[PDB]
Amino acid sequence: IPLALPAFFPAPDNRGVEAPYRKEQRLREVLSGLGFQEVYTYSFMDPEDARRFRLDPPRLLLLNPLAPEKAALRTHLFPGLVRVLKENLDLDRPERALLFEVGRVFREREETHLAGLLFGEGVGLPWAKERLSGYFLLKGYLEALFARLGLAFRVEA
Amino acid sequence: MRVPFSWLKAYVPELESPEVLEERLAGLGFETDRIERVFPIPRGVVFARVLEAHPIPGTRLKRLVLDAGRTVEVVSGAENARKGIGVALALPGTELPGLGQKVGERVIQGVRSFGMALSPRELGVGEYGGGLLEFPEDALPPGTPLSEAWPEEVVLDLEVTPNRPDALGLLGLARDLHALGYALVEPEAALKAEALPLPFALKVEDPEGAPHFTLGYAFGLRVAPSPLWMQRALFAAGMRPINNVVDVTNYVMLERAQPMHAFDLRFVGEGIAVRRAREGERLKTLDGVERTLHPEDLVIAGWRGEESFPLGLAGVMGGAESEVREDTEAIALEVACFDPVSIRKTARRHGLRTEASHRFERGVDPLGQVPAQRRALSLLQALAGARVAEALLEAGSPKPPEAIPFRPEYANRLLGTSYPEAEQIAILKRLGCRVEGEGPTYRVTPPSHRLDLRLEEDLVEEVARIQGYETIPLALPAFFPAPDNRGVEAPYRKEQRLREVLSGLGFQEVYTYSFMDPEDARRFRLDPPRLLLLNPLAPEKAALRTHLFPGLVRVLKENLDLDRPERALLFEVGRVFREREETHLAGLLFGEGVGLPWAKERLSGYFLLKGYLEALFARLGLAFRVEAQAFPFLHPGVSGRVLVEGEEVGFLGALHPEIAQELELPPVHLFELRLPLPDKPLAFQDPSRHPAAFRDLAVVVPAPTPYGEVEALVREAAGPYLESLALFDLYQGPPLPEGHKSLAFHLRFRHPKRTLRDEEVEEAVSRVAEALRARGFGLRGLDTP
Amino acid sequence: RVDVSLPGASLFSGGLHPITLMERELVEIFRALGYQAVEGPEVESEFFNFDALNIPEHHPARDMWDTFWLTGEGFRLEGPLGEEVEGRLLLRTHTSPMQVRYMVAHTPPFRIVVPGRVFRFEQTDATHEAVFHQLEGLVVGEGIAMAHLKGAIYELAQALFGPDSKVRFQPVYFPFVEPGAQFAVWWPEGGKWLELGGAGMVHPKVFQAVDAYRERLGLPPAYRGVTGFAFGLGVERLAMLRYGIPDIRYFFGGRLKFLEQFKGVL
Amino acid sequence: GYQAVEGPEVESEFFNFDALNIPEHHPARDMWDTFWLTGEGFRLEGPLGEEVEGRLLLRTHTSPMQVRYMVAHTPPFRIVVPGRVFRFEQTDATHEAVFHQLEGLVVGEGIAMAHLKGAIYELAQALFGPDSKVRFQPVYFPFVEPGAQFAVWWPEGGKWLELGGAGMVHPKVFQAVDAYRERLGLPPAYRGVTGFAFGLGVERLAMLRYGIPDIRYFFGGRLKFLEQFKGVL
Ligand SMILES: COc1ccc(C[C@H](N)C(=O)N[C@H]2[C@@H](O)[C@H](n3cnc4c(N(C)C)ncnc43)O[C@@H]2CO)cc1
Ligand SMILES: N[C@@H](Cc1ccccc1)C(=O)O
Ligand SMILES: N[C@@H](Cc1ccccc1)C(=O)O
Repeated sequence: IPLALPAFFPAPDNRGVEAPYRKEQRLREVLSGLGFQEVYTYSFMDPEDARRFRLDPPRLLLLNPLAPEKAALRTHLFPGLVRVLKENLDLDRPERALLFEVGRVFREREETHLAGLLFGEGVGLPWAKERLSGYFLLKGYLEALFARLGLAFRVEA
Repeated sequence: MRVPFSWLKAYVPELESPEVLEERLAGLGFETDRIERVFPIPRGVVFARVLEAHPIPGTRLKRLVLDAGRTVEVVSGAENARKGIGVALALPGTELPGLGQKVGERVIQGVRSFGMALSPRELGVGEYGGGLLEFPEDALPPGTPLSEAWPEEVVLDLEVTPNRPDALGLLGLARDLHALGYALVEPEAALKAEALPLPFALKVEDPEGAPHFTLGYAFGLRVAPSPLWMQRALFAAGMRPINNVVDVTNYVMLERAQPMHAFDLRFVGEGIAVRRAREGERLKTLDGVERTLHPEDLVIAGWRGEESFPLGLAGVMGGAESEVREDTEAIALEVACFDPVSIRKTARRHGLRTEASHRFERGVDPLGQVPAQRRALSLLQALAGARVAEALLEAGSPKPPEAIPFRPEYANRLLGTSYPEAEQIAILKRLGCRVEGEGPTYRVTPPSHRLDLRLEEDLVEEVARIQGYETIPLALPAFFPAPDNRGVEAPYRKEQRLREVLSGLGFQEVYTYSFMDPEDARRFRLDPPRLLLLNPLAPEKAALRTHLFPGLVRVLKENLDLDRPERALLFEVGRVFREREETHLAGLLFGEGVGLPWAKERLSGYFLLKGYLEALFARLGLAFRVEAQAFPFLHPGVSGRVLVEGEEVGFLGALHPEIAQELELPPVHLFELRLPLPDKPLAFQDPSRHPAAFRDLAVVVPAPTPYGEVEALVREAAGPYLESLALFDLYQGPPLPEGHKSLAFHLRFRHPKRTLRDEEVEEAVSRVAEALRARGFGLRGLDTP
Repeated sequence: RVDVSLPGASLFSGGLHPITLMERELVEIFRALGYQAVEGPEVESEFFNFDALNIPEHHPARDMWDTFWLTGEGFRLEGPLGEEVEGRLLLRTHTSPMQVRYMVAHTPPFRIVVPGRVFRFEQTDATHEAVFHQLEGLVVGEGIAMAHLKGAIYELAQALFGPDSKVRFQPVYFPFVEPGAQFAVWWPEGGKWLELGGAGMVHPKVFQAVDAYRERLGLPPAYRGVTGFAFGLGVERLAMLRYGIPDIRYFFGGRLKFLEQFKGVL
Repeated sequence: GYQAVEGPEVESEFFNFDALNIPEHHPARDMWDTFWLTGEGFRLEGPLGEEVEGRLLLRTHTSPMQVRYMVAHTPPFRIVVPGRVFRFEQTDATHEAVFHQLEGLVVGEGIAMAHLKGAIYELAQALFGPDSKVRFQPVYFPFVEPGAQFAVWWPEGGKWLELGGAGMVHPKVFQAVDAYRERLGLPPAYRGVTGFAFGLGVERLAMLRYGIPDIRYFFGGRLKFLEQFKGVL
């Protein structure tokens, strides 16, 4: 069978159909550069964590899970992140960490989520003492992200 | 060039309208920049006959006695006002495009001026207002509204590209439209010539300058105003009518892209000589300008005995003297083909741009002179009652154009069309090509007027434009690219990502001119720019920038004057020049810093910028570090070079205070690197699961010693199991050996497989403690509870 | 003295996950060939995951995918046109169901590539995962032939492994294609034949399912006079061979010491 | 299918003009107001790194890259070369001495004008939507024949925008390319191929697309201006 390449003008409604996918990809890249480290965590969740992390119970369950720990479909993204922060603090001792993860969450309807995690001493001169850390550090970064995305940002109580 | 619809319509009688004409011409390759309706002439303006002109005593005005149906009187100060001509009479009550205030009966120097005679400017047909419009005395029945013989006209501003010099003549344009299918009407130069010798000779002393030169002879001339139709035509094309002979030479020029000039024989002598000009030779051109000729200027001269003199600047402009006027009885008609380059240089040299130079610079039909003579002489015979000799004086013999190979099959292949052969061949004939052979490859020889038709490709374009570019289908090509085209986009992609990472990291991109002020080489203290502009836009932009940061500091300044940014983190990627063209990346930091706005503490200056850069490289996955080194434009105290993957590529530091001073600016921090940055392969390091060893200890060192040496010394000695190594504290003070400091170092060791025993660490740490002293440093950090 | 070689403010430096990197490169390669990337949902109905792809139930062919079935009301799964759909929910066992969703929502000719997370009930070891990624390919239109599928993969190989690279096609079975095929690429450095994925000419029944769902939805048929090819390749297997990663479990592991290693490759 | 490659801003008359069928003292060379340069010590390298000679200048367009690429590679291929260009002109509201262009070059057997029209058509669709359309009219360029200018229909503005020029690579360009090749030891590679090229102005397009009134801002440096595009990334 010979090798060949097809040539054709795509039907009109195929125009810009890649917009959505491109949009999210840039978000990852901006985040990646801004300072956030990308993480990939399983879509599975421990039904128990609905209690632990204090969340509404998962809506979808597995009639044949790999184990009770992975018997439901994650409802949030942050829980998985807190977990990886933990197991990261046990294998190696990161003095800090700025993570992020984009993933599909399930609840009434499947939706895409972006979650981030901050932790540690903070930012500043290592040999010095002062530090930029905690809430406002993370809020700063987010303000940047949105200034960069060109979107209005603010956090109310 | 201006294209008067009704004039063009004389060659292409079937033209639909100015609008359809603009469409036709657009598809032929001629874009119109404007369509304009031009001669609105009110009912009040009638044709009048000047029965007599009486000078009013004590003034420089004349009382004109006009026959405008009934006799009327008008006062005029125009020097051309005189008995025996026809004029444009604006009767009392007429509203003219200019004055805005009606024309009326008015008393001037003792006489009742019943309206006024008009100049081209007052009637609105031309810019000239220095005299009255001059018409043939019998042009019309006295009192006839002028509009009846001078309708409004529509004129297109046509763009005529350099490749279509033939299109610089209305008949040229007509040929293209003819190719589209319009009937073409070529004027028939009907001559009633007479066989007799020309009372002068021709001597072309410079055949390179004048490859073809002809002279026509017309005598028995009755110099007078051109017919109304010709004046309307000339005015619409932007030219001012002078008299029938001169006008005929301008009309034919515009008709067939062939400049020509009638020389009054009175000044010719025994003959005309086309020769180079003798340096110092003077010549008063017909524009009234008194000039002096250069030896490179081709000239049209005459001679009388041992005298030789300039009559005109060849192919550019004729002289003031031999120029045709009312007492001229006979002339020598110059119709030639001059050397483009020659006319080009001359025209520039004397700052002249004429309808003639323009055409000769673009090119003229190498074999169009004789037919052009016929046309002009024919017209001269009809409009000036001229007698014409059947012979012409001719020098030069251009060879006809050669045949071009043409394959209908290739035309369709090149275009991606499928025009049947018969249509292709017919198109070429409509345009005046000779087509021979049976196919598949024909012999097509173009008309001498088409200088742009030499290759088979030129011929395919003829088919394409006449069939119409819109009839060419749309398609997309499919093919496997040749092997060496693989990944050729890598470089470009690499730099683009760098911009995006930077853009996201926080740096704001800026674009600054590649030009630089030669002066700044001094100001910003840099080696002088190597490349300069032999024709800069201004002395400020006379050289090619050698660095990128200077431009950045400048924009920081002008930014601080228009708006008052309390800070700013910029960056710019651009081409710098010096010994070789190279790509540079430069950044700029300035302002209070980063932190809580409502608070007080701040992260700013050098280390802030160094932090960001460390990030950038951590993100790029490349080794980074800045060692000490001074740079004229930096601060001896805050200055160092940049090392990427252990390779110098630029600098980093605070701008020189002094430099900041001459430019009146706060402390500015910045860096500049050379792209592309080094590339480090991925040698994936599998992380060991076994726990790692945690150990601390400070180091005592002199205030000078760079953090560099210490880190490297400590590291290289740490052994092949040293995982981490970071600085967490600096003291330098009491109670330390005055003139020294301490460096807090967090350390970690790990092992691929097996775990590490306190013995391997406590022992390997020693291999560093004593080598730390062999250099002249101690370990203040000892015994920590 | 102002030590310039001293550590600066510890601003954070981010990075992208190795699968994101691999997926990106794969998408870039196919974009250059005219393919556009669209994603699908991870929770699918049996209809799109199986039935529409000619994989009926109690079918010995349905065993080629170890499915994770789901339970729970309140969840509203939307179809290609936002319409709510029904059927036994599951975690897609491949990206293929997106071929169907796209075709009912658009019209030929077109070129798509659909990346995405997929799930299969399996024991997670060194070279096996229950949760991995695939990249689908779908090109439909008049006169689209297998010569084009081979051409596509050939360009994929060249872009991925250089000019000394080559691809091989062997017949293999898939309910959604016919002719069916598995393709392998020649990786010069490793001097080995790597098996990348499967492909074939869209099966006649797939087009029928598509147009049937269309009419049942009011749209007119759009696939009766067209043909097409489809392919699907595993992302991890490729990412591993390309970034020299030994254990496939790391991807979802979360070790920063691991992820951080790809800040370089962006 | 196009791949992006860049060229140098400082070029020799040979690549900028002569190789592109634009001889000196040519009335056609006036379509570009050139910035000539001076100074020794500067070493301009050719397509194969070799040092080249000739009167230096600032490229008046990106077109010279068409030539550099063709001598360094072999057909068939598709390239697009973006880049900063310079022309001696008075900088106003819609004119600049320093702007940007994007070249296009596709060469190979059987490459026809139908493909050039197809390319621009896709450009328009991608840029202005399905209600978009392109128009081609003959125009002159020494490096192409047939020659052409193309305009696109911008629905929102309801106007015909003139974007750039294009055509089938001129027979003399291929000859210059292969001549330089042999003079360099490489074998001819363009005798049995055809191709199309196009060039379009970036600023004009950026302006119409981001609603920018003054072209001088691009090089102006006003943060209040640049900052306005953080959104569009
Ligand atoms: C030297 O070789 C030439 C010169 C001119 C031409 C062009 C044109 N056929 C033609 O009308 N040739 C010449 C001239 O005939 C005409 N003309 C225009 N105005 C005047 C004038 N005054 C205003 C006082 N006096 C004498 N001639 C005048 O302007 C044209 C421009 O030179 C061709 C060859
Ligand atoms: N979905 C198939 C891959 C494939 C896609 C498309 C066509 C053929 C094969 C699998 O899981 O193996
Ligand atoms: N270089 C041409 C544009 C162009 C490129 C390629 C082909 C045709 C035209 C210009 O400056 O206008």
